[PDB]
Amino acid sequence: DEGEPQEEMSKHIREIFGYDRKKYKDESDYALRYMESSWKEQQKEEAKSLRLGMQEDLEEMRREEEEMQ
Amino acid sequence: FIEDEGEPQEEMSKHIREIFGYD
Amino acid sequence: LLIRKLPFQRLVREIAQDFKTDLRFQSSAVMALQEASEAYLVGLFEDTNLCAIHAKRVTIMPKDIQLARRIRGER
Amino acid sequence: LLIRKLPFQRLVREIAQDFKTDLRFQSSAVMALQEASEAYLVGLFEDTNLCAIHAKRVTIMPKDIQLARRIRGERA
Amino acid sequence: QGITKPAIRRLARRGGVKRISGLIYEETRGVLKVFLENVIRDAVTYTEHAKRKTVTAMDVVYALKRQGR
Amino acid sequence: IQGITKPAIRRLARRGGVKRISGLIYEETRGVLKVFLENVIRDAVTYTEHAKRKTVTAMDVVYALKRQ
Repeated sequence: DEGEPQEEMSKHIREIFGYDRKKYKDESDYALRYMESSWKEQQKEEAKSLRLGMQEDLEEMRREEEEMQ
Repeated sequence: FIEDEGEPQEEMSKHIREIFGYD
Repeated sequence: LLIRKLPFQRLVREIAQDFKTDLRFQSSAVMALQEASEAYLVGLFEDTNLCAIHAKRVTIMPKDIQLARRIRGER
Repeated sequence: LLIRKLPFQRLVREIAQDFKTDLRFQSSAVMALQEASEAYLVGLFEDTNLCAIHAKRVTIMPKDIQLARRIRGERA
Repeated sequence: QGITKPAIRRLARRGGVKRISGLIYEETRGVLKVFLENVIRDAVTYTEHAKRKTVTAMDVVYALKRQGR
Repeated sequence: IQGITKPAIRRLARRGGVKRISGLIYEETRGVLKVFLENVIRDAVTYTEHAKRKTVTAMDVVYALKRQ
């Protein structure tokens, strides 16, 4: 047989979603702190967000002429 | 006494298109 | 465990009456609710991250979110 | 309609024998199978674009693909 | 108003977001809403079927075979 | 084998509103398609191994299809 007591509700749930005590006991608070970033380091990583996405098309455009001819 | 307005044939792929919804 | 258990409980009684005049909660029911939600959200946050990273970012944003949902197929 | 209908009547019968070896497949049965396939992939090729575009690109890539699935919850 | 804003960062954190923007905070509750009002409109009926007074826990479990993916 | 081809594919994508493509796509597409089918058929198989049908029908397909 086995054990134990319940909480077999609350433990059949966490099952449906794959949740875990995957660091549920190491929760110091960074999150509380620098978790957030300003509208600046937002617009900014919104920029690198760009000029990148551009040339991905292109080393697939420039690697799109060796491989159709 | 008309109409239960309806016509199509192999509209068993009308049903197909609609559980993927398209057009 | 991880979501505030008082204002989780306030918002609940809010909507039940928002459409159904009488009713109440067997409470053993609602236990799950913080539990399902907490997970649902995390269940979303790996995904919403994934975007954030596919968007080649690291600070996550609204866009990423709305996105992952319309994909899971809810909105 | 949109891919010439000879395979996967070929590619189908391939995996069809891969599972319950002598299962045969009825006429008009497999008919249905292609119809779903197309709607599904079109259903996905619209989505996979969305990846590309959130990424602000245009030529879609494996990136977008695998991605779309892990999110649908299809992995992999 | 009406969930716990630092509690959610913790969530993001448990979810592995490494940084966030402030915009996040609203969309979140808002999303939470739509998650909810669904499952309960599903869960309610699971007690109208049994014609129950107050909603039991087992019927939410049923209401739950939804987004499970 | 997966002997199905690219022009079929571009036609598909644009209908999906795809505006452009990469070459990698084309194999990836075949590979995933595979997974789609051998999924659903192993599922559609059963409705006919369950109903004891010899050759597999169309109606059991939609069932395999009601599922994700």
